[PDB]
Amino acid sequence: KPAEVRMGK
Amino acid sequence: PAEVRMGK
Amino acid sequence: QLPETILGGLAPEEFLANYWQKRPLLIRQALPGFRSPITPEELAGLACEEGVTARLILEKGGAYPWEVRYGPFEPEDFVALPPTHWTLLVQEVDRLVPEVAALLETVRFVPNWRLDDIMVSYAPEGGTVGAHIDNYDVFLVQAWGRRRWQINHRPVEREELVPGLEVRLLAHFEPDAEWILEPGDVLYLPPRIPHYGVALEDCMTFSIGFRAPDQAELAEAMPRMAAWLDGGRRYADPDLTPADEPGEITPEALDQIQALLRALIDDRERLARWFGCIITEPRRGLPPEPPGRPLSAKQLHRRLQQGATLRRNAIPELAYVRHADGSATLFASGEAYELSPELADVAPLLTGRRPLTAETLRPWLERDDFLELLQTLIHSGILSLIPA
Amino acid sequence: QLPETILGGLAPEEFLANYWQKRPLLIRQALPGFRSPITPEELAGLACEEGVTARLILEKGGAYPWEVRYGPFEPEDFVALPPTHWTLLVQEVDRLVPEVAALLETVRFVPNWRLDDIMVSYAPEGGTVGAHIDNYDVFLVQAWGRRRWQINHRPVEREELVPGLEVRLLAHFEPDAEWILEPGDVLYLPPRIPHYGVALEDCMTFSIGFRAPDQAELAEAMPRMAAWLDGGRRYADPDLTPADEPGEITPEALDQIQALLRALIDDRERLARWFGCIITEPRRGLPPEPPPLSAKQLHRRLQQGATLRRNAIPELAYVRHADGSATLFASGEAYELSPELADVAPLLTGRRPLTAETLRPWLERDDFLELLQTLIHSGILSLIP
Ligand SMILES: O=C(O)CNC(=O)C(=O)O
Ligand SMILES: O=C(O)CNC(=O)C(=O)O
Ligand SMILES: [Mn+2]
Ligand SMILES: [Mn+2]
Repeated sequence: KPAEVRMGK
Repeated sequence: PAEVRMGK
Repeated sequence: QLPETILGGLAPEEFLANYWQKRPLLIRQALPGFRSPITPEELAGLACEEGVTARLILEKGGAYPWEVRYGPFEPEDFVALPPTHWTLLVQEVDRLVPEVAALLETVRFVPNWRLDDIMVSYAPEGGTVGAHIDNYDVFLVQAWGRRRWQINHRPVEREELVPGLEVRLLAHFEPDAEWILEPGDVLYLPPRIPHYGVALEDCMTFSIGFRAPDQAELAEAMPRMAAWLDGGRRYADPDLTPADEPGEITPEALDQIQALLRALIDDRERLARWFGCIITEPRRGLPPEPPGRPLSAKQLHRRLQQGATLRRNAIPELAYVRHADGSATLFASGEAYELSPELADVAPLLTGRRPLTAETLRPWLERDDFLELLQTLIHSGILSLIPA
Repeated sequence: QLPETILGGLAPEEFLANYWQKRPLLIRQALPGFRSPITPEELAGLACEEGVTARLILEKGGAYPWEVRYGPFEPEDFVALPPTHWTLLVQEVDRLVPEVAALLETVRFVPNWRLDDIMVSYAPEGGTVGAHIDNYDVFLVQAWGRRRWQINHRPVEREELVPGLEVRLLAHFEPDAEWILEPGDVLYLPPRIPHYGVALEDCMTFSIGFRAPDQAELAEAMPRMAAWLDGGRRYADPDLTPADEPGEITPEALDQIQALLRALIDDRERLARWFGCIITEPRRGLPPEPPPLSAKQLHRRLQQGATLRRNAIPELAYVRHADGSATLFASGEAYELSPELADVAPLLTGRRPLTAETLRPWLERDDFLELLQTLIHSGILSLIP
């Protein structure tokens, strides 16, 4: 479940 | 003040 | 050695019609010859297991009046107890002891998801949790010794509590009714009925608790929705006109936010899966456990054919829903198992009040997908098989 | 030394009518002459600060390709890196540096709650984050060096992804447009436009992010509703008939659950307060910090030539109610404004500077002073001589 780049924490 | 019957 | 239901002479139709969530009811010898399958020693040992929720309440003889001690305990905690005026409570004992779970088979006229658990209490003389109210529907089953129960037939709307106690006690309590229960007789209370139980002897009380969610409890369970969304609709404003006041969250923005939430709630198939999961999910730190290794489809077919029986470990954590297209979803301990419209007729049977034998499973017993379902359910520890 | 708005020569209404959430836009020299108030070295030191969300992505030269090491860091981590093919990312720099918040003053034709933050990146020669998509509306402001931006004008629906990368990077990417941004340039991208930025040299990128909630993220923010409830209505079934198949959650049961949730959503007053709070709430670990003023000295200091500064514009918003009252939102907290002084809400949240001249009307009111005291003590506003 990888998060999008612009997200962060 | 947890409800008595509810437990955790 | 238990009857079909817990209402003795009363019929379910009459009880649900005249009492359920309305009036208290005392039922004498509802459960003839019923003694506790466990003993106070065994109850204490059970309270020492990690992952279990247990409490010791001392009205007096503790560090301070109405002291609460939380488990899991060790045997050293029990020896230091006074000879009188204290109580041991243990939650979800139905999930720890099948003989207690069988007592849950006596209350099936209520849907499974409305059930919470069976709380077992032990108390010597004078032992009590004090006068209090619950939001639970509850059957107070006397299992050993005698207990004096006092109640008040008027429910409590606004509860006036006693400040800083760790246990919820009423500041004022005048009872208009009083009974002394012996092993076998049961006392039903609808929610918010104030009750004060005092053990006359060494006594145990099996409390069959029901619970229904309120708005806050549903709101807090909403995040589980995200499992079935993978994003869903996102708020968008390509037609955004510029910003008289950048600070303002305009009514038009609230409209779309309300529209996005309504879409979640108003999708009945979606709401059905969500609620079914969050309502069957283990409420405390005690989930089920896989046994051994997976019995293959072959062994499962044969073992069941040779006279084996399936047992439901947690009835309160078993439910299902039928959808509009004919498909169904089986809920077990918070997980959702999707059933095709052909295989959907198994959901009532598995979650029902019937025994699961080779006889009752005959039609689907051939189908491979059904065997694969029983595999995964036994694997997750939702069902246990037992030979004869 | 900043334009009144971004967009180059375009007026905001034209931008929002044609490009916003529709198609990309390249604005050459949106900011006529400009450089980062922060240096690459300062950004690096800022990445070491406690509580800051920062990420180091090594395309190559790391343990394995596309390695992602998370902050907070320390100067030790910055010596052992190749001179090429890596990039640093620091979120919420507008919160940390008031000078970067001054850049936030250009995009004020979009509501405050639509803003997330400005994250600043740095990369030496070859450094990149890779080809990817974002659900953000983003203004990519080149602040130093030169970056090669490849994009594709078509928004993507299906996301082809690379397995187990600790990053969201597109498997296939076919660019239809390539550009080379120099300092002052800005590149707007609507949501889900694929882009591949690569540094030609030592460069930084000021990324102004806008975000909007989807159904999952709203559903996950519903627990705050419980805060305004004290329980609320509870499911009851005194009309229950004996259950045939007790395992069934009946349609009648689901009718009531739906009803209970609807009552929660259909109350506009309630929904407004809830949303206004959860949307202004600090998303990541970084909260505001306070310093202690009397109403007397505040009145004096302000009349003596001081100014109030907004530390977090994205975390500042308000809502008008039917009875004329209002609710102000600051960093997750809701302040109820009586209709008498409800008009301070737009002022405190708007474009206009907060000075003695601007605040003259409410300066004599006591409730207004109580509010300013609370906001300054909550870290929402900074008093500046
Ligand atoms: O800073 C970079 O080079 C990459 N940043 C982005 O793609 C972004 O703004 O979402
Ligand atoms: O078991 C006891 O002593 C007290 N327990 C209850 O009143 C209950 O069932 O909630
Ligand atoms: Mn009780
Ligand atoms: Mn991006």
